[PDB]
Amino acid sequence: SFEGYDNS
Amino acid sequence: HRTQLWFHGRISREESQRLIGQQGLVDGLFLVRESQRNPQGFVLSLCHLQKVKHYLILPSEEEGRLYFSMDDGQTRFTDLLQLVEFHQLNRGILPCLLRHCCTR
Ligand code: NA
Repeated sequence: SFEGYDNS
Repeated sequence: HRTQLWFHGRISREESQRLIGQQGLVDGLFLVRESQRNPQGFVLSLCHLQKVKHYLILPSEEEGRLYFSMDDGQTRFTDLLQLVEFHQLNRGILPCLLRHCCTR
């Protein structure tokens, strides 16, 4: 969902 | 949240991964830290299936009032503590619960 993170 | 044991302040992604690895890569091990890339936000680092997942925590405003969220406003928290406490019992978008505090 957000570039470079694992959210969803 | 300065007085919380799971809050590690301004440390890097590499360093949080190292600490978690050093602590056995145990499932449910977690920490929160400041985000450099998103200045007044945070990152929750969570260990699951021997990987380290990183979740962005963004500040936002409703009617002027400040809340935090990891899912673009779907689930809203007053502060980091409430976010962490909620996720010790409820997965929400996480693949598992926050089960063990990574030592700071
Ligand atoms: Na959330």
